Amino acid sequence: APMSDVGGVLMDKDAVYIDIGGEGEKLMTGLQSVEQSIAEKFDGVGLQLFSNGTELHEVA
Amino acid sequence: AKKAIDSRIPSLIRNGVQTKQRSIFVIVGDRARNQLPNLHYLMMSADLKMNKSVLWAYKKKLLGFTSHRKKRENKIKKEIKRGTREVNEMDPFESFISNQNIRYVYYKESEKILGNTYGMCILQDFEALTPNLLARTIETVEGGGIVVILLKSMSSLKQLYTMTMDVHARYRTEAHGDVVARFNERFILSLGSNPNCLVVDDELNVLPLSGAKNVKPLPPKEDDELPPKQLELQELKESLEDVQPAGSLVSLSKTVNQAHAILSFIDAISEKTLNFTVALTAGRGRGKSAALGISIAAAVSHGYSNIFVTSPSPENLKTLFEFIFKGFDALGYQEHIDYDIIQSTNPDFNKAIVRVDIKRDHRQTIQYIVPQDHQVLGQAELVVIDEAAAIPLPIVKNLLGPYLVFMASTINGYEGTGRSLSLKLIQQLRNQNNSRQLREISLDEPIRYAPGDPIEKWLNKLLCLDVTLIKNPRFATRGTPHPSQCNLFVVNRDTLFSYHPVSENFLEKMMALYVSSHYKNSPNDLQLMSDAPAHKLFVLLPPIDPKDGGRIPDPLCVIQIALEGEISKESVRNSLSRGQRAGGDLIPWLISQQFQDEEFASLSGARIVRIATNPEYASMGYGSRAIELLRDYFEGKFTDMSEDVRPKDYSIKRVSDKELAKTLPPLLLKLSEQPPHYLHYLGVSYGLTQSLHKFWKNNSFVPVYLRQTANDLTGEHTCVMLNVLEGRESNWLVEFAKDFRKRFLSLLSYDFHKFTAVQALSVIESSKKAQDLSDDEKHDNKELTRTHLDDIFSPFDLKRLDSYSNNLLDYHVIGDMIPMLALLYFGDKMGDSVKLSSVQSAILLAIGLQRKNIDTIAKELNLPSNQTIAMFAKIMRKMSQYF
RNA sequence: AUACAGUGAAACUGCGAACUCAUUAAAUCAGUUAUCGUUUAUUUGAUAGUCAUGGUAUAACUGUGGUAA
RNA sequence: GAUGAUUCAUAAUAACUUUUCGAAUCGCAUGGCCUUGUGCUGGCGAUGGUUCAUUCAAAUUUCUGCCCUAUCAACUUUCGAUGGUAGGAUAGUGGCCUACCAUGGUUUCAACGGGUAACGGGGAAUAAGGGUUCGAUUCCGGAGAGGGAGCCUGAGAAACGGCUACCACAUCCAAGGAAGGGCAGGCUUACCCAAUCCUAAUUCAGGGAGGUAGUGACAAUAAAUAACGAUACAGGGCCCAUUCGGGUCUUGUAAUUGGAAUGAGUACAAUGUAAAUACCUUAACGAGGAACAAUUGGAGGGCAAGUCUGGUGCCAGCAGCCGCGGUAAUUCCAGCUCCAAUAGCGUAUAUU
Repeated sequence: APMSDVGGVLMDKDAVYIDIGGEGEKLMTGLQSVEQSIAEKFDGVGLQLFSNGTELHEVA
Repeated sequence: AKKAIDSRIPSLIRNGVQTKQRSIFVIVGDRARNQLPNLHYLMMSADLKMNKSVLWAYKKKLLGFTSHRKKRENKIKKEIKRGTREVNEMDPFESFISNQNIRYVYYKESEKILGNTYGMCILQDFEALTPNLLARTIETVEGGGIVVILLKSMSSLKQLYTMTMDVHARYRTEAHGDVVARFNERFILSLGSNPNCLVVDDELNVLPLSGAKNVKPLPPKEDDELPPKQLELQELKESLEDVQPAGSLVSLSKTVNQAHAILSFIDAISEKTLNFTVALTAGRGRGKSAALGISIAAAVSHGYSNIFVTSPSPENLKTLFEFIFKGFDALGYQEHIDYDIIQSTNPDFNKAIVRVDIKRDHRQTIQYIVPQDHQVLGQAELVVIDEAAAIPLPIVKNLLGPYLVFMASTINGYEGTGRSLSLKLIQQLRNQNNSRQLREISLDEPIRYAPGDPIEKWLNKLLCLDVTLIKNPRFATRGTPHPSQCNLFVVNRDTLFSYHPVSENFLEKMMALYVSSHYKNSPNDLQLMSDAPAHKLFVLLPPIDPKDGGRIPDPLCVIQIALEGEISKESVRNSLSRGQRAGGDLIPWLISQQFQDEEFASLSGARIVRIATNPEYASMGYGSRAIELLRDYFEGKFTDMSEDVRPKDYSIKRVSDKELAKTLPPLLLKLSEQPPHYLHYLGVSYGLTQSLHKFWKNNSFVPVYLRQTANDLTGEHTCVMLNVLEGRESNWLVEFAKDFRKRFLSLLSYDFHKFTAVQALSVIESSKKAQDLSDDEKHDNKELTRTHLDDIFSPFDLKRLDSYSNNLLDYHVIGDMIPMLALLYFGDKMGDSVKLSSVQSAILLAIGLQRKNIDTIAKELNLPSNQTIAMFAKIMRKMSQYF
């Protein structure tokens, strides 16, 4: 039944509606609230080649 | 009630369906199994032609349910009797398991699913993910499919949280010296780099740490619009419809690379020339077996009576068999009518198809043959050598001959021994073309999914499979640096696998060196070097130039070290406390088995897992220099004598549970920064080749063991060599070398009979190196007593020896007299009275210890047989003078 | 309830658990005996002289695991 | 010592046994002595156990009885047939079986054989409390519980149970293995042990034995669909007969009007029953268009600025939901008249 609800999924146009059905929940809410991406964080983070040397943020 | 899910999820699935690209979801929480049916039904509503099959890979136990139908329905009926369930009600998860076609597989049994293709894949347990399992499952997922990873572990969730809050920070809590999941951390970081990855919770809320978070729904596709590769397939199919009868097979080909390879093979068969060779090298999933099946069908259509196919085992070859069968069906051949199948009478082949007989027209045979067998190849028209990289190299060299050769090799295969032996086999192909003509075709277009698949690209980047060695223009311009100018540096593994792009490029170069160096590899080697506490990584660098200006350096040599000995025992005890002990020491156990020695358990040592040098640089001495620098580092010369220097622990800041409740380390480190522990010896365990044995002999290692029977894949016996560091007693090494020398003199009779005498004397000299390096001269070979001589040799046997010394008798009488005499000479108990030449001693060992025929020995020496007989006569004349 | 003592899951123990398809006229069936020719769980009536208390082996139950089952 | 009768009961003597059994048990009472020992032993009951009898069965056994037929005269030793001796077997008699030994046993009075629609017969069975011979009940006889074969547990089974091998189906699987045995329907439910009775350690539990209820016009039942009046108006109503005519006399009215009656129904209760339905009883409502709206068939007209056909004007025939406007438009042969059966009433075909 594609037009009708089967299970929980219901499709109207391009939208899909699905029924829903402590510290971990809090940190999941923190993950949802976080908008920054780990690739862009890698862009910020630099790396040292040796013990005492010029730290490079990105590869040349 | 009804919650509108995020628009990115259906957009991602439908984009994957439209572009024939796979997608990956990571569901975090307890209700991930509840969210699976939604993803599968979104797949099927996007694509009706999509494959329905689901794959479920789990480690130990299923997540909250069972796979047995009777057990499930019995539990449901008992729940009906208790009354907790309505008579006709089903959880959508339960209906998903009941209705859908799911193949359940363990992590260990990932070998079985290799042939199959699945619409959806579900990796239940994240913490046990290995690169081999990951590659094996993702290759099975077809285009447009979904790979779901379930994160239900609180520790993994906390690692993910800390890592995304701070990429620098890592979560390692209550962790002593043990396994640290650096590979899993690198996986989690790479998920943000992946363009087709969404990380969602159990309520299908999108976590913005994913790479696909800025995904947009594609415009709806046009039916007139087709991919350009499929358009070239249409053009090749038009040319195939013009052609006959090979056109049906060309249409059966799924890629243009398949079509080009098939046309090259058909051109070879149409030439029907014995000196022609076609070498097909393919990626995994590119239908090399399909191309060879079309090759066999085309040869049958041309009318080839003799088809010999060889492979290490027919389980590499059944795929070729059904591909051949559908080629036969396309031509017009039918089972039980015009062709018959005779399966294996051998039970170890598991009833594999060994014989294929074709009755229409002339008699035609397609037969599977053993790779080591080559004498039956004298009446061979067309031979397909499948997985010739997996076939040992001298076997291939013997296998070459005047017949049509179709070689199959797997470049960039998931097993890295495939691609490394493919590079060596490419070198041997360039040797082979220098006589017989050779044409090489390569396949890199996947049939299951679209080319340029983001998931395949991310997987190759993660596992470093597609890493290829490249010559350095800067090093070429500066010239080859001097090995004394070169220096050794420890690689910090945490910042090596911290997934920073500079470290990624450096790791790519080291993996390229690793694969291009050794011919045996596996994807699990990466997880081994990342997550093993005992393992350390060393790199040899060119001297640092100011003109580089902080540029990334290119490694020259790579050293992997595993610490095996008494220092590993405290970690093994911790592993036994936490369950399994994951194979700590190899050389201590092997030495304990071969030699009853309690002291070797107390001794601590380091085993070199792999030395890696660049193949482009030839005879640079970089490997030997690296071994010398490593030996000096373990002795302590690079280590500073003053202990006033701080330890400077460069471990990454480990977030604790209390820290959750409430700056990268250097990639390369100088040797003086870390002081190594007190290590007593160095060891290597390697397949015995002449070049490697010479290399370790020049590095002054001493053999203590040689494996009785060679490995099936390599064909070379395993040898163990030890080297004692200075300041440590070498008496145990001398005793081990002496007993190994006696064992080798005995074992030259059986399974070493195929060694050359030159390599045998090389092994004996490497054993005698320990006695030479021994400072004490008290131990020496006892002189042979006259009573002992009369015991071991008859007096009339000595008269016969003197008679053949006067040349009265023949060779066939003195043949009894030979072997015991050779054992005396190579045991050196007879003394230094008679000195033989190197060639003469090689002859004596070949006749006596190796039991070889003089014709074979003369063929090996490339010397006249009469000259060898005269040399042996001179040898025994010196023997008769000594007696 | 300073052995248990109320009510009692599981378990051990004991008792019970004796529709379809084919058509034979001394066969069946019906009576009639016999059992000085037989077997008895039960019911009923009888019946036995010829250490202040022996030794275990387990279930249910704990736990460690194998299997798709 | 019994018995019509014994080598039976019983009592001995010498032995024999993979040889037994002769309470190491349980709850209600705290008993009576004096010896106050904390000694003696104190009552009601459970569950055991030996043998014999009884009861419940059962197995064999005895004689008496059932169709047609010689277009069926020999049958039996053709699974030994008839006996004898001994043994094996069984719970036990026995050709039940096995050796050995004799030879017999059944009969034209029909042995023996065939057919029997032998869904048969049996006073088997309660009847037919006035159907002419009819009801109702009971025994059918056997075998099987995917199909051959072997085995086991019990007082009682060659078990509707289980086990092994074999043969054939068929199911799940991760392909390594694992488990299984149909009946109803067409051209199947719900309630319950209250009654009746049975089975358990037992009053209590349980019984798809058993009872109750539901969907299921059909063959066919007893009603109702109105009963009493009053007034006004009209002069004709009916019967017979070919016509001519004749016979007869309170009849006609789609006229008005009055109160009374009550069934269908609506519905309160109690009764009823394990519970409920139903039944019995039953307050309160329940008619004028009594719209609380009976059918089914038959006979005969009549009408137009209408239609068709044939003609020796104006006719004849066939017919006519159709006209000329109009569908909120029109109140028109007032809904044309009459007949018969009536919760029934027609047609077709066959047949006396």
